[PDB]
Amino acid sequence: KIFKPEELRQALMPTLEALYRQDPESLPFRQPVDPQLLGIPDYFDIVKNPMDLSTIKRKLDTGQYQEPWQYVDDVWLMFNNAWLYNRKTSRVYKFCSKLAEVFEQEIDPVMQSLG
Ligand SMILES: C[C@@H]1CC(=O)Nc2cc3cc(c2N1)/C=C/CCCN1CCCc2ccc(cc21)OCCNC3=O
Repeated sequence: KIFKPEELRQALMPTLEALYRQDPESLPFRQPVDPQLLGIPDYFDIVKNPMDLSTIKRKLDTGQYQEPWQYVDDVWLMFNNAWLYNRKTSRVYKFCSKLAEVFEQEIDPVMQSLG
């Protein structure tokens, strides 16, 4: 099966918007990690490939996903980085877990519709 970029954008954008609309839980994830500004300069000793909502938005808007699972992989990358770098007791970790629950509710029916 072939997916045109505008079909992916149409189908997937509501699931990305649902993540943005979690307030305050999306706030750690709305911008690319800047380790010096955030006071976490060792970040890229732990995480290699950063991901955030603004980068996913741009990739969706510019046709950078061939297949819907490439979009899922980037959201999962964003979550994995946060669950790796931050302690289980931390705000960022807990906010990530909230977003992950919302993401399932959004993406699971879409992925099944898209086949
Ligand atoms: C996903 C990304 C990277 C990560 O995996 N862990 C984080 C750690 C800190 C901060 C963030 C993280 N998210 C991003 C946070 C939200 C920014 C909210 N704002 C709003 C403006 C004022 C302010 C001041 C200090 C601050 C956050 C802060 O936090 C200092 C130490 N930062 C983290 O510990």
